[PDB]
Amino acid sequence: DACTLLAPAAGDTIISLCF
Amino acid sequence: LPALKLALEYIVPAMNKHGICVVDDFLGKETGQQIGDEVRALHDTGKFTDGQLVIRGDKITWIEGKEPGCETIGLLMSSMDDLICHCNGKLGSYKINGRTKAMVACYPGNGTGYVRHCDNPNGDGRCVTCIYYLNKDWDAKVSGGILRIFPEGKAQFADIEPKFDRLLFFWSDRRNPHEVQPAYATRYAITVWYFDADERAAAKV
Ligand SMILES: O=C(O)CNC(=O)C(=O)O
Ligand SMILES: [Mn+2]
Repeated sequence: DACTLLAPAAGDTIISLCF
Repeated sequence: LPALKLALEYIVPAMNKHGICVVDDFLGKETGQQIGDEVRALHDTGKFTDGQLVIRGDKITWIEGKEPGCETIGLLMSSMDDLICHCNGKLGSYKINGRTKAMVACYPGNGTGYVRHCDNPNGDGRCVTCIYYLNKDWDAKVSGGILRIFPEGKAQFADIEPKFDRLLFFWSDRRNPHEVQPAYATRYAITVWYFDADERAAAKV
């Protein structure tokens, strides 16, 4: 596992998609 | 390149088998340039703030595509969305039912970048990363700013140049740890993340 917990902020809202 | 056939014919098999997919010359010279002009137009505004974590040396701004004067960016997002939904069910086992706003990010140069990380380590719902590169005639040898991905199970490296009019797809989870090596030139990119329905439900829990 070469991951890290320094993830880019997913942001503020989520947009509905496809259904 | 037929829009919806490109998906089933290239992006789907590429993503399932190898985990990464690159689509060069996604829209064309004039389209890409209109995007770049709209982006730098946003860049003069000064509404860019420092990038945020869930280290990173970029300044960004979120765009929903419904803003006047960002018509072309919206066109891009509509294309990506049409592709995704058209793929739905075929990409791994994912059933994508959402996405983020678009992240318009700029690296100032000066060697700043993004240290090795993972876009979704904790399972927040993001299952695919899309990045549109619009940096024209980018000479990596002198300009750095390369996106280095370390695929799990593969021994090789994945080095992506931020070429103009380049589209990048890859799994957002731990399968693709990536980093943005120091950038010594202005490096612009537009991102958007796609959410899996079930995992998205898990994050609330
Ligand atoms: O822009 C790139 O090539 C890579 N960017 C990121 O990994 C990010 O914004 O989280
Ligand atoms: Mn990232």
